[PDB]
Amino acid sequence: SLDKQLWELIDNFFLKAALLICHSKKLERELKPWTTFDGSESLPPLVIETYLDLARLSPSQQVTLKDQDGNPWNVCKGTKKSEIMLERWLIQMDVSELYRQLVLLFRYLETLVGLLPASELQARLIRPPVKLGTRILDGSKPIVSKGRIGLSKSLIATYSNVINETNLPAHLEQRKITPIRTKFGSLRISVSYRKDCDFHVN
Repeated sequence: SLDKQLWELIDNFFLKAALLICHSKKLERELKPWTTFDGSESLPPLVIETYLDLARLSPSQQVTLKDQDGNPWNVCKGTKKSEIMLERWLIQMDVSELYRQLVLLFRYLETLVGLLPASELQARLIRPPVKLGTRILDGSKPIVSKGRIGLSKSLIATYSNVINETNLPAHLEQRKITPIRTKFGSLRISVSYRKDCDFHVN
């Protein structure tokens, strides 16, 4: 009984959360794993990739990235690469009260989305060639990606990787929301993102 309200709150949040993240930078096909969810299978982990789409570049156009010192680094030329990964989100599962925990979580997530470096790139792209895109993925599946610039490619060679608890290379950063404690497990949202997004096309 209760157990069905709880699951519906949960599944609805996943849906709202994914919608927020995507609308900030068809979707129905990709949301099928969470829109067609019953108890009969686990609620799959929800993966969101945010990238810089390079489809519309001509062969002579160079992508550069400026570092925090405002110095340029080459990234790629024309159509060699299809996209540059910028963020990867993961939303996963391990009363009126769980309802309130999710309202709080949602507003917090609205604020966090607006603060990331890719939002600063979005701002500059839509101030009144290349666009931002997102893609939702079922994260219990591996995926290969032939000819894009992955999150793993640091582009700025001044970064020096050191041992740390997030296990990320130094050009990347990670944020995690406090988990929401629930009887079915913990609701955990995290995002890994490229620190620098001051990209230029010439």
